[PDB]
Amino acid sequence: APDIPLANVKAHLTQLSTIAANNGGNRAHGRPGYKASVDYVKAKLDAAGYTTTLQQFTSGGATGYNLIANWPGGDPNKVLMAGAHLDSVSSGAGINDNGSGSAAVLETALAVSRAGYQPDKHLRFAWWGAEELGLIGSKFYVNNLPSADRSKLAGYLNFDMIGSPNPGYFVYDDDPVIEKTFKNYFAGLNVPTEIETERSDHAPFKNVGVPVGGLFTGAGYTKSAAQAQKWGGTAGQAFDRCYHSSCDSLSNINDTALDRNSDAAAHAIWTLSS
Ligand SMILES: N[C@H](Cc1ccccc1)C(=O)O
Ligand SMILES: N[C@H](Cc1ccccc1)C(=O)O
Ligand SMILES: [Ca+2]
Ligand SMILES: [Zn+2]
Ligand SMILES: [Zn+2]
Repeated sequence: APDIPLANVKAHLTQLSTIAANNGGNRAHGRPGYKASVDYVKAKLDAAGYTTTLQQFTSGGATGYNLIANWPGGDPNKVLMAGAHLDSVSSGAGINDNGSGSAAVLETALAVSRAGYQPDKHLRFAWWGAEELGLIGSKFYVNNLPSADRSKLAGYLNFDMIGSPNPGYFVYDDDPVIEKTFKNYFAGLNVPTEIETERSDHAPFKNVGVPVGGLFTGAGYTKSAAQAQKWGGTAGQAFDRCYHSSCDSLSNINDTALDRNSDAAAHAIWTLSS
């Protein structure tokens, strides 16, 4: 896999930050900052050669969207998916929750195009709407994916909060092959990981038998002494002190965590799509 350029991931975050500022301070479902976020990501994907789909739904009396991006080619009967919710809560820009995963998944999709990668498995990326309403977008997608297509999914990889300011390095303990591939990347960095225990958009996939996995750097729970010894930062402070807050801004990112998890996303997408 290529090394995902941190500066490019950070530049998507800057664009999302400015979209929030331009639209009432947030990127929430049913508010203009969300659709403007979708339009930004979609434009980058279209330019890179993806086939994009806007999947519309209604929730809470407002139109929501999922953005689906299919990379043409690969085995139609073995599809690898990777995704991230693109909405924020209405209190702020949602830069770590979940600009971080949205930006990492977008830059990985652009990196596939830049590398001329032709995976054996067909690649499909997704940006989910209305996760903060209760996984409404990803539930809508799974609920509307025919059983024949669900059976074609080799895996779904989720990235939701991967730049936390006081980070841990958590790997989902779900499908064993997906988990091992993420843990191998971190092993190569000599960065220890822990099993994620602290829901998100992998749940509707997991619950219908699709293999899942993912990366997470912590939210409102407190980093322990033992976790600060292995990863640095501050024991006794939340992993993300601006979780769901107005201060979940461009300042709410640990660049090293964002970089490593973006590089790990690409590592796993390449490995599992071979
Ligand atoms: N529930 C997610 C955060 C989360 C993601 C993954 C695991 C645990 C928590 C959110 O607030 O958007
Ligand atoms: N992005 C922060 C540093 C930073 C924090 C707040 C504002 C600007 C920069 C880090 O990686 O440590
Ligand atoms: Ca990198
Ligand atoms: Zn989230
Ligand atoms: Zn959230």
